[PDB]
Amino acid sequence: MDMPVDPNEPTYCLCHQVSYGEMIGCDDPDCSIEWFHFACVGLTTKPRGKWFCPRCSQERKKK
Ligand SMILES: [Zn+2]
Ligand SMILES: [Zn+2]
Repeated sequence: MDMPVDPNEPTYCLCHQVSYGEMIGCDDPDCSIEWFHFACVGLTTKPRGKWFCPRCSQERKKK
């Protein structure tokens, strides 16, 4: 029993729920969502030490 309330806006992914499987997050420190599931992009694996969500990456579709 701990039930915190400090985040006035909990959950953020396209799944709107956290603490399930593994996690990522768009490396943009101004991302309005911050974290994303390894299946909110269908990653299944670690991409690199730099990633972007399917909205941050859409701004530079260059392959
Ligand atoms: Zn998700
Ligand atoms: Zn993002």
